[PDB]
Amino acid sequence: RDLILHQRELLKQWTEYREKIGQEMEKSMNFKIFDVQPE
Amino acid sequence: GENLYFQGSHMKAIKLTGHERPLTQVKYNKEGDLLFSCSKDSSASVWYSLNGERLGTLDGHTGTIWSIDVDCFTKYCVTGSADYSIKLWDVSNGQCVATWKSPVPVKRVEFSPCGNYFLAILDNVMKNPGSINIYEIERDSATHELTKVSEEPIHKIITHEGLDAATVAGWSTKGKYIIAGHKDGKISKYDVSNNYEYVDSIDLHEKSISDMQFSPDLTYFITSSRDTNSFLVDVSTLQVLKKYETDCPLNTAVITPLKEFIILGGGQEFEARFYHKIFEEEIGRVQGHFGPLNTVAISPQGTSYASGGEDGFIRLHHFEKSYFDFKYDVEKAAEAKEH
Repeated sequence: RDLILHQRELLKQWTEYREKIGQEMEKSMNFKIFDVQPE
Repeated sequence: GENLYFQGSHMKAIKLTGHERPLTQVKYNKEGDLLFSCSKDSSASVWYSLNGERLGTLDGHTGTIWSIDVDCFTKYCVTGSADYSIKLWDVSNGQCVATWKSPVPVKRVEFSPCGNYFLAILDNVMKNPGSINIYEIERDSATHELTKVSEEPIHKIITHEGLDAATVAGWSTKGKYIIAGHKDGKISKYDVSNNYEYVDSIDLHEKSISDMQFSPDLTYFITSSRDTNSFLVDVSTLQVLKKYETDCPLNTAVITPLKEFIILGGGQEFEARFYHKIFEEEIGRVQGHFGPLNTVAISPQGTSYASGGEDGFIRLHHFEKSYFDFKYDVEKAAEAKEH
């Protein structure tokens, strides 16, 4: 079990989780997610 | 002999002295240019985050201030105190402009994302079972200035059947839910639009939840406990995404903007620990306190953080180049394989 492939996989699954929530927040209250306070 | 490093520091810290007593809470405002703090003293402090200079103090309470928040306009801050009161203050001049009374100590206050409401945690004491009270502030549309307050909360969320009393709480995105942490290590969720009705809850920790702080966008959050663990948890389903295991009892935790880290702090009667948020691994330890860390906060731009200790000190940190360049090799591959 390649730690490096395990890491690429955690990164992938994180980005999946965030896009999922991203969709469900757009079609819901029209809100766009971010990781830093926007302006 | 002298300690030498391959690269530049991760951060520079300065020490703020003001409080003669153990810190209870630090908090940045929205633009991240101000830091608010409270401690076991009866006055709170306001600092410039750029150079640590004290702008002024908030005087009026008669005991420990357990908690302090600042609204999104940086017009008012709110404090809750062992003296059985809540106070609203004008930040520009330090004046108390509203007070509410409680029959019990108030352990935590927090504004809703849009500034019109705040919540307050009322401790359980004797036959009082504890509650989360929600107060409304009516604002002038133009100046953001206060126009009306009522003496009563508009809703009291009484400790719910089969939960111990709440210790921490906050608002999810656009104030649609309130998430609460409890003395039995549970978490629960209340639907704001449907009269603050219970939705769901979960076991999570073995001891009392000691802090809970949200992500930049309020869609997930991080908890910490003196059982030495910390959890990342998603608002919408309350599922656990990540667990951070330490050998240290935890008083405080935050999610960093901009970098994918977590900061944890605590201690036994002293160093903040950074973890990678996704890989769940310790990436560093930042020394400087003389006793346990009681509170940590991070600026909303992710360019500094502050920690307050049992020693009475606030340490303010500005992140340097090696911090913003900190990357796993896989993350380096992710970034470069974009453009």
